[PDB]
Amino acid sequence: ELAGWKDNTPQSLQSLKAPVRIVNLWATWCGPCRKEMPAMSKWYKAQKKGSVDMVGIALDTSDNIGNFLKQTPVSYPIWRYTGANSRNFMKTYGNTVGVLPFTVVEAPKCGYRQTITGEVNEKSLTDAVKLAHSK
Repeated sequence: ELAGWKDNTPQSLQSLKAPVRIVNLWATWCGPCRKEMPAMSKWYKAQKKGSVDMVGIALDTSDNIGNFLKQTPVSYPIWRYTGANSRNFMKTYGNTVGVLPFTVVEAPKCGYRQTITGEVNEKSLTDAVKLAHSK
């Protein structure tokens, strides 16, 4: 239940191959999400090709995302949720309260999953990822 934000091109977590995976759930009316994104963007460009995948999955409209990336473009893939039960969708990522923003780091081949509590920034991402690699 994921597609490219523009193309509506079907997508899935199954396409992500790195040992560590970072999923950010967000939306364009989220001021906190919007604050964190340029930091995630800059962090991401300085990671090695093989080491991590990052996606920002928008619980928002193709229209609203388009406008946002116009002003705040990021270095990582942006997809869009296409389903009807948003609460249930977030739950599968460990987001039980159903709140945004929400960023979670995983090493899927190992089942390891940890939400990033506190500000998502360069030091936060680096530490979380290093912890996940170690699993």
